[PDB]
Amino acid sequence: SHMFTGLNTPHGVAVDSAGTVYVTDHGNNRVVKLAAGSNTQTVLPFTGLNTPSGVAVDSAGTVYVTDHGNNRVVKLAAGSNTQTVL
Amino acid sequence: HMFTGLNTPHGVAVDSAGTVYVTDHGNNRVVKLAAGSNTQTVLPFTGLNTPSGVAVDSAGTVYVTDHGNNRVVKLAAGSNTQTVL
Amino acid sequence: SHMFTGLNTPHGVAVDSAGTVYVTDHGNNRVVKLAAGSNTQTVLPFTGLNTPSGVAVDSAGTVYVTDHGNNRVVKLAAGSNTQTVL
Ligand SMILES: [Co+2]
Repeated sequence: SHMFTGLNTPHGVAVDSAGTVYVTDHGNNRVVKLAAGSNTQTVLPFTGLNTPSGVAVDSAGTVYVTDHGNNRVVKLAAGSNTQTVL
Repeated sequence: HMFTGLNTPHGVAVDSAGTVYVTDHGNNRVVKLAAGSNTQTVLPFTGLNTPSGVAVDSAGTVYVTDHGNNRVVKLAAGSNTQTVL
Repeated sequence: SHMFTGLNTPHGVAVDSAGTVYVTDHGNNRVVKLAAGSNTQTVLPFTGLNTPSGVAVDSAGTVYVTDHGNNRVVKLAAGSNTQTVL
């Protein structure tokens, strides 16, 4: 048959001009960043995510997330605390 | 919304100008949105099946994993005709 | 299939300053790259991958890949090919 198929939602990783690494985390519905040096994982203040699939970071440090399960793209303008929906 | 009509987005990339590129997996297409734009453009890729990853180089060429077709395609800036890698 | 070959359900793509294209060849548990105007794909020396997904590359040529679904991020250091878990 193959009556049931499903796709695995993608996992994203991105690295900014300074080597800081940004990762989607499906199980905790969050996006985290890891500055190399400090042994600290920062949870970024995105909200209400459902299975973030992709992350990118522009020159200005702005972070963008494909929020797969909510059919949208969210961003966090660098040192803004409020998420915009694109 | 400002991106409009997305279904199950798989991937996002951002170019040096802050233009945002998105794989719209559920609709088999790739869309883009300039930094702080109202309007979105659909890129002229063709015959995609569940596009997934997207990247953009410093020349503005857009690369996409055509996950359902096991291939990678690319589109030069302002081109209408993709190349398969 | 022109120059990439034998891909199965690929996920992430990334491109470096040299225009080298990196593809997470998800279905084959490997990461492949294609140098500008080369006709030969290179399988990077990651080991122990399983359903990898996202891929990024920094200016230094370090490659990061999401791996074992949600479990981890693997970093391949340029030159040494030392693999570390982020
Ligand atoms: Co989807």
